Amino acid sequence: SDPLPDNWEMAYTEKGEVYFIDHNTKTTSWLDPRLAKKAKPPEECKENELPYGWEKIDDPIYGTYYVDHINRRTQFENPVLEAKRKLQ
Amino acid sequence: DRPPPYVAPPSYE
Repeated sequence: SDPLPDNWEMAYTEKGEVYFIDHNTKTTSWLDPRLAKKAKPPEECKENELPYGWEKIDDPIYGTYYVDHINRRTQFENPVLEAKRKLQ
Repeated sequence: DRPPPYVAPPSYE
């Protein structure tokens, strides 16, 4: 399974970072559409697991935070821990 | 206070 979906391309930033180009909707995304996984409510994930689309970033200057590439959000709290906390 | 903002990929060309 190498090919991208029809009417997609992939390209690279000057920093060598891959991203994906969707000509169907005239948008770009960091997410590889070939790698999409089933959505899961955050509270239903295991302790050391993140839902699909999330990335943990450890910034030397700004510390740890979480990035949601589906909704394009960033937050300090681990989203799985947050969901469990608010529902607990 | 907030974390670094979302950094988007290059815009669609």
